[PDB]
Amino acid sequence: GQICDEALQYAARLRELEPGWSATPGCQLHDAEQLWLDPLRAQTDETFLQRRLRGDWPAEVGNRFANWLNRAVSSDSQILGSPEAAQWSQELSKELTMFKEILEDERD
Amino acid sequence: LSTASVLAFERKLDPSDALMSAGAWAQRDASQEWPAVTVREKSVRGTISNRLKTKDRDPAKLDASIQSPNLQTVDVANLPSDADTLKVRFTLRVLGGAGTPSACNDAAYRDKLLQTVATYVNEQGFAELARRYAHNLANARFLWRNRVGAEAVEVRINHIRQGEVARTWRFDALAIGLRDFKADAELDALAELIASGLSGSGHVLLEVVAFARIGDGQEVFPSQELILDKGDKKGQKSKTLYSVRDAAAIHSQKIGNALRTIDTWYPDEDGLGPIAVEPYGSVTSQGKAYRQPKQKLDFYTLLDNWVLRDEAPAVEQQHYVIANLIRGGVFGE
Amino acid sequence: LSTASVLAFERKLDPSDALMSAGAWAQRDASQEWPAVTVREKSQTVDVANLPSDADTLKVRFTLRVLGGAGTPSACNDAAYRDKLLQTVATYVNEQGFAELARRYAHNLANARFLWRNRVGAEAVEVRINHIRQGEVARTWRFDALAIGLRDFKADAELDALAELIASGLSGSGHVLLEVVAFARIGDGQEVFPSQELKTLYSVRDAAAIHSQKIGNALRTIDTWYPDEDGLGPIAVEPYGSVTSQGKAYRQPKQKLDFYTLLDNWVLRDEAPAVEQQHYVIANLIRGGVFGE
Amino acid sequence: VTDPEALLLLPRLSIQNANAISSPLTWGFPSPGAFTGFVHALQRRVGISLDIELDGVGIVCHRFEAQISQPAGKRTKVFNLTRNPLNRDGSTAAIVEEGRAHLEVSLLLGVHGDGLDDHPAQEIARQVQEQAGAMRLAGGSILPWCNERFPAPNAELLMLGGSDEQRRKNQRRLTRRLLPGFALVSREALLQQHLETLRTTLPEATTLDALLDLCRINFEPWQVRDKPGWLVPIPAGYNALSPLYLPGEVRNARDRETPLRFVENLFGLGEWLSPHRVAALSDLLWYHHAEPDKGLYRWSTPRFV
RNA sequence: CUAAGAAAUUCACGGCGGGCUUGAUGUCCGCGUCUACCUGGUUCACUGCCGUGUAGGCAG
Repeated sequence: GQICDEALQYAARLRELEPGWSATPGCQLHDAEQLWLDPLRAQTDETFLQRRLRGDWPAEVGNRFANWLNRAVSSDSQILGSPEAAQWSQELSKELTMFKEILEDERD
Repeated sequence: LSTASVLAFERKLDPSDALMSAGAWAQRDASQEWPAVTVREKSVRGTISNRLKTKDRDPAKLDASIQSPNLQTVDVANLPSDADTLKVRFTLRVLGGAGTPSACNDAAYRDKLLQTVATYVNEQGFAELARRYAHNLANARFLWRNRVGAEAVEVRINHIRQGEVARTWRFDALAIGLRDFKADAELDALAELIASGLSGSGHVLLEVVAFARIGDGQEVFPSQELILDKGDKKGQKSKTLYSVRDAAAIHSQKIGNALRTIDTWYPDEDGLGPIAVEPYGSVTSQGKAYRQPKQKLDFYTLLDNWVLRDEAPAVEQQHYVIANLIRGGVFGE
Repeated sequence: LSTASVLAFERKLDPSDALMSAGAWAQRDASQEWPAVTVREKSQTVDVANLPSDADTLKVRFTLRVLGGAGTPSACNDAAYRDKLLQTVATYVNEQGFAELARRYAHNLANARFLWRNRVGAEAVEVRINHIRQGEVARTWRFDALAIGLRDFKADAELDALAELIASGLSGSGHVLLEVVAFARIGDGQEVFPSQELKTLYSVRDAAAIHSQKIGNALRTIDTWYPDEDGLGPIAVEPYGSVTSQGKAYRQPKQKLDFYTLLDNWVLRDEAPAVEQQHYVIANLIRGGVFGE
Repeated sequence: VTDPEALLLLPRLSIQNANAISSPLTWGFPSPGAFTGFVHALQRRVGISLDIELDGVGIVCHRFEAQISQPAGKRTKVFNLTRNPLNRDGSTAAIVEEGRAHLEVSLLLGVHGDGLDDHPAQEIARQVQEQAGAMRLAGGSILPWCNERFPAPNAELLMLGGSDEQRRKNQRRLTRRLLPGFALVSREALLQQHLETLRTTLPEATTLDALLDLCRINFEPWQVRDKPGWLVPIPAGYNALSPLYLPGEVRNARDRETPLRFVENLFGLGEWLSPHRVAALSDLLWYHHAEPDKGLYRWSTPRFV
């Protein structure tokens, strides 16, 4: 819970004092996976700018949170012999789903 | 007497990178100038067909799913439409010396292993394994998905003596089935050639060219590369295909995997066919593990039984331990 | 119990790309020097298929091979699931071999549904279907103009032969290869529209063409009885029966008339549905995909 | 102690030259008694004319920079002072050490009165936001907004009016603008059970406080114990050590209308938990309740979990 | 109605002169990424026009 809260606090502190978020040299992956730490609306936005300028969901965020939870704890092929590891895995899945539901409303 | 701490064997019968080419049938007798099937990218917009969480009452996400369709860019390989047959050409050298390891620690273990393979090749030569390897070269099993739904596929195997061509075998991959190992006449000479290569007397370099007439402009299937997630919504983000400089190509380990389907001796089934010789002999396309380590038919189990305690196993699975010593790998803890 | 943790099906009825060509009418027997439709960059960036002045009709040549063996899956985890799926499809093809499915596929090959914008407003669309097993024709087929339609399917005097050929191929006892071309009179210089990439139109070498998946989608328009209605016509096969053009995803998971809900009690709970829903599940097994978890 | 009808959110509030020390044993964030007294003074200024009440606060601390320095390779801190004016002569005689701090706090106030009953919703928030900009919240001035991206978002959020899912959506919408902060809540029960945990030798509360907020390193007979949270010692109200007096009795009182007492601080426990980790925002309001029979004058937060 | 209320750290400055880091080396063995997909959101809520003014008919 402290790791998830620290991640949420870092994500809130990153996209508050950095208004630069648009097309630029070296900003390709900062539009799809950067749906969390994404800037405001641009100056030359198009009509359907809800997908190419700011998608209305953390689309790449959930897989990244799942991969971070898988890399932060080295789960093995015998990590569910009792409910101790499986309970932490269920808690990690529930925390990832809660963070996804929270980040989905970020673009609105 | 204990096993080696690190044990490692080289890879005998190592194939090349299977290229892919296209042409017209009845010109395949002189197919030395055919062009290459190119990996061409194409955009694909698919809807959502995954197995989501069932009994979802509202369509409030399922109706906006089609309103936000899944855009993708795949890489596909098709023939020229004025060409009906696919030509896969690859070399393979059969090295020989299938008993000597390359990283053995113990000088007392390697002598027992060397004399074990020596008595094996003495009393029961490689001609069984060589006839099954020549079977897997005979039917175009290395044409993995380019063989299903094919009108006629014929295999031409040359033996390259000194740059020239010593002996040429013309086959028919549809008559030689993917199931039965039928002892034939013309492929028995190729079996003796592969056995004389694996024995170590004389090296052999085969050049194998398989023609499969599938249809004008149909979809050929080369191997599929891994995609590293460094891209945006365009630029082959979904499926990239393997390709040497121009041609689409099949991976070397895939065509070497199809070459080593030599065990029909896994105990659980007898009609499923042959699987590939692996320790804990397994198939990724079935999620299974034949020759489990519970029963004493894995590879490490019978290998330690043969070498450490001198229990000579069954003749039908004395072939298997040698058949994946020819494969090579990293054995020992 | 449960289904397989991973299970997948390769497709059947393999389509190629459809090379477009332009020519004159009453030149249909000599479509070997008809120049391919060239895309040119002329300025606002537009991509218009400028047919030549001496070329009015459009011919879309593609090919189609059916494979057969729709029962056996590609890679199934459970060893107790493959045999029961094979027994299910075996009892299906033994009670009634898929001849009505082959009739509906033949009717899909009757009207040029693979043409999407290049079918509307056409005077007459003649599909010409060859059948080549050795390298030459075996029994060609010419199709009418009023039998084209879009929803009127019936036992025609020669569509039964095409349907029994598709059934004999799909049965798994000898595959077939059909060179399906389609002539259609559209209009001199009128912009026929093939598929487009991310404007950039989709182009195979020295021509413009249509994607294989679009032709396959147009060719598997079999699905008729879905629980909402059946008045507008048949839709294309999909596990959730989804259609983006109409804009509302049919075959809702609150009802058990979807594919994932019909196969799951077909093989496990042995709840065999009616003949139309069995046709739907089987036609959803002729298109392949990644089922299971 | 009454649950409020509305949570009037006071926005990003930069306050400069605050009181850092705030207690004889702490030096960090200022006392929450300063916040409850600030809300009571704001009530005495605006709420009598606005016909409302104002009770609680949400202390979030978006940023905090102290006026300290770490002097020349030491593990401690010292305080930055301010040069005072001279005496009758040029002595610079007395230098009393008090700390300063700049903190960006944002409070949320519990309203009780006639908020929507006889008054509008945005106008009351506009009036209280332009009233709280002409006073001081902890001992230092409340800096106004003169920079860019003009917010003025005094969200006068109603709580008891609406359905439950709309109410939870309102809570998670108000928590969106508490984005980098950290709510401070008392944990008196945690200090009580942590006192009962180590009562094996002597159950002093001032020893359970002074051996919990630290990092107690203890090896294996080679680690530090698992940090249960962001535990801080805070002043948790006063405690009298002299009986009550009359207004004009005690010499040099602040005013001769209210009685005087000689009191002494009480040190409670507190946590800086993220605003996402609370169910409702009205769970974390600081009220000050007093028991004038004995000497306890305690501010705390009820319903803190 | 707040450990409330109150507050000028100031003036000046040569871091600086030197220098050998060096010698040697086996990264090894082995591998099945698979199956499917309508871009026909508008690749700009457009484009040259009878009068510098909105009032339009020829692949519009």
